[PDB]
Amino acid sequence: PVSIAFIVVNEFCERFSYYGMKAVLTLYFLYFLHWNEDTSTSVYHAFSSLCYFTPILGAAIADSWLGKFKTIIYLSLVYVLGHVFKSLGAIPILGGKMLHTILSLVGLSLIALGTGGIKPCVAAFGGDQFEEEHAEARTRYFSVFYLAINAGSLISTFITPMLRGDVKCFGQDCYALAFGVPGLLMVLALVVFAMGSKMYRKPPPEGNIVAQVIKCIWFALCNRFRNRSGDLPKRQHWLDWAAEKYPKHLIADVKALTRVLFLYIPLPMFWALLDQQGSRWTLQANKMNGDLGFFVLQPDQMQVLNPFLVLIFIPLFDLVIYRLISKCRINFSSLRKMAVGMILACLAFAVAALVETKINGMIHPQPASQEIFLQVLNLADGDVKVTVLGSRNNSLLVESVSSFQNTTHYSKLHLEAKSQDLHFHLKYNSLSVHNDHSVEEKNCYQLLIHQDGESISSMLVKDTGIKPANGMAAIRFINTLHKDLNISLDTDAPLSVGKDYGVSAYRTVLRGKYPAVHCETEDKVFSLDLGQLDFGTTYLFVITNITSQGLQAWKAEDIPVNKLSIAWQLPQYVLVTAAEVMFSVTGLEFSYSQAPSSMKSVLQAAWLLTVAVGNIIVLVVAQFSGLAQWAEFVLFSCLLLVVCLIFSVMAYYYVPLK
Amino acid sequence: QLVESGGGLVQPGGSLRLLCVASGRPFNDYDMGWFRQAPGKEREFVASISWSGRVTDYSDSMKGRCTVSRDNAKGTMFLQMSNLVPRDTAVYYCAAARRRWTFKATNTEEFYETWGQGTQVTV
Repeated sequence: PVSIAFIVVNEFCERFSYYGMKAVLTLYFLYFLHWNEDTSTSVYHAFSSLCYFTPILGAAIADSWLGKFKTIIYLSLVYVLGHVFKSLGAIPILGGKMLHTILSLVGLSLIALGTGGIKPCVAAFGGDQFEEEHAEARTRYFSVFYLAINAGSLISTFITPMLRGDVKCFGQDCYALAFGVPGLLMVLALVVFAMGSKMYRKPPPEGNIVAQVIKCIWFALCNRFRNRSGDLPKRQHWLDWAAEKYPKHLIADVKALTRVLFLYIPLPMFWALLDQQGSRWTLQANKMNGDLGFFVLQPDQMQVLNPFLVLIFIPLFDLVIYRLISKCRINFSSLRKMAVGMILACLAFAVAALVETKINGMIHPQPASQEIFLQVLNLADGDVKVTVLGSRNNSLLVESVSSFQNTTHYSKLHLEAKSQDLHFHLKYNSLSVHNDHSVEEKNCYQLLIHQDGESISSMLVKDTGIKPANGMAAIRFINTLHKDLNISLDTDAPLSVGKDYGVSAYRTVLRGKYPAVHCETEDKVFSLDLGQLDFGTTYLFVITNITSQGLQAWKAEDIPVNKLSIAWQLPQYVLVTAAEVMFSVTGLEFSYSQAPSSMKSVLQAAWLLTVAVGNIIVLVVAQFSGLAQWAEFVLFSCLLLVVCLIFSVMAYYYVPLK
Repeated sequence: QLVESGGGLVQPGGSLRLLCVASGRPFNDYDMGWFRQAPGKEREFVASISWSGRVTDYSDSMKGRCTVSRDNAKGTMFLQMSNLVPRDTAVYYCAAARRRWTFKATNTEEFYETWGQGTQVTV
């Protein structure tokens, strides 16, 4: 099957372009055409839905007229024209707001019409290259096909950010290249495909199949209807008397098509349920540690791990696990495989629910007897030497704290009595300063090292362990200015602070990233880069107005001990990607290998419409969201399980094509 | 609808926060934008925040730094300039537009329908 060489490098290079032009599409709509947000999201979703529903207009026009490999060429040409009318509609010089809109919309329309009709037909054509005697090697071809698709997706994710940023196309931000590169690579794929015209095994279409199928099914739904008569409406099956016409060599084919269609009924719900992890799992990742000690991993980037697992399990599965199954009588009939894929998907969402139930158990470390939690913050310009001691210079704590930084650690200062007037030993700039802050046991305390001109002093702050509500954090502030401030993170209440090292009161603000907060003093208004604020974490911010560096806020955090890392989410990624690989590849092969020779691509159309109806269900359901995450995952697991049982029962009775 | 406005004089290098409340209808259903008008013959788009505040866009100038935000509760929108200079002494207008399906640009004096009075921020 050497001629499949120019079938996989084409799918790679066109999925690459499609995923590249999808990611930048929303940014282009919002920031170039300057469209309203609801209009932009609406048109983007409409374009995706059109991409998903058009495969019928490709499969029918392949298996009825014009054949295929003459639909691939003559439809990828329209696809190229669509990319041209897109990249031409991003030119910022000629025309404005009417040309730029007309070309863009025509480009979306033609690109959708191309992709939805290249996607099924290319896989069907790749299948046809093989011989029925070599029925086994087709499975590896479809595995390689899916590998190429997800490799394209992966490379698009890694390389599209390097296109839409800081280029000049003509006097403004550069979106033509962000569209030109996908178009250029796709038209360079249309030339690698056409090179194989001397190599393929082009099957001529056998007849006006979709016309024949529709006419046959209509006549079928006419014979049983014997209103005031009848003795043999349609006996032993529901087509067997749609056979007085339409010779039987076709009636078997339409029977097979109907049986596979009846089998594919439950699947769209599964596609919707599996889809609802691209965003909700990211919300899960937002609420957990991610530094990893090697590379601080942003929660958004976690997504790219999904295609990577496909690239690492496809050659793992198809070359290890499937053979290891074949060691004995275990008979995967390419339907048990899809059922077990469904089962692993359900197990994956159950594991996600378990992870949720574990995350909501964060508590910051409570104190037992003779235990106070301390956390020293330094603001002296140089470096300071921190020591805490007892009655007689008796060891309680030694620690060298550096200059301006943040801090998240602490230390379990083993106190000694009901209350110990702590002797602090701070040494800085070769100075000896010792003050006493009487403290109560089993609490949390913080120090501020501040520049008292030549010398320094220690300020003690006692935290009251007011925990914040679920999925939300609490903050308090320390002021170092000469005037009282007002830092209103929240909507209604203007939080206030005090001058000359004052203390604020705890405020409970929504978790997230706060880049700038209103801060009005007696005279001046400004803002500060508070940055990220994880939930279940008590933050303390010190506001400084140092002469050299201006207004900057020095972080100081509490911490939940049992904060699970960004790991422990790979297991649910592993179990969902195993489901995806065991399901998609097997579905492609099953659709191709259980289809009559005259309609080899309408089954691919049925599979793609399954995915499309799944997307439509995703769209309709996603708006009706009012449930907690853990309950959401347990419901998505129970529903997926019942769908799996429905599919298993409806597959145990599916007679195979022969 | 019936929008309002609050803000004032500045030092040559200070900053401000502009406030705009909705006085007669649910502020959630309103796309929102900021305009200026120098004491000349212009009407410059300044910044724009979309419904739910999820998408924000700033003009090419966006003097120093600007940040728009909105809380659909209490129905108010916040503009925060950073580096006001002796330019942009203008009459900053606050503009609103209902959530329709239109292809009109979000950064023009055409999409917004009901801009109210404006402050007289000087520098």
